[PDB]
Amino acid sequence: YINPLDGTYPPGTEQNPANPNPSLEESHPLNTFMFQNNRFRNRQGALTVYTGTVTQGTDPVKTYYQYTPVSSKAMYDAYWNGKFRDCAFHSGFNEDLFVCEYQGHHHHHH
Repeated sequence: YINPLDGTYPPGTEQNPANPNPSLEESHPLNTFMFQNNRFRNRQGALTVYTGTVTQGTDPVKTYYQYTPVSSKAMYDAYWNGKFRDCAFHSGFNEDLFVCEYQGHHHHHH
């Protein structure tokens, strides 16, 4: 068995050229899309997964949505096999986060 989710590609490297810096968005841009009931970032072919919200500065605390570049080849592989190619490139760009039509391989299970 090989676990493709093992995070074997650390960002900020030659092996993974994706920016290793987790990104913070105060509010979700229309170029962002949700996949697998999660929120995902597509940036120049780089796929980012949200780790959650982050607070910085206290009273008022600033809370931003944090997206960390996926270190797991399987998420990128999902892109390269044209399953994210089929969904991440829809115009949308309407006043809300874009919803992806793909939701994983669920035609064996409900």
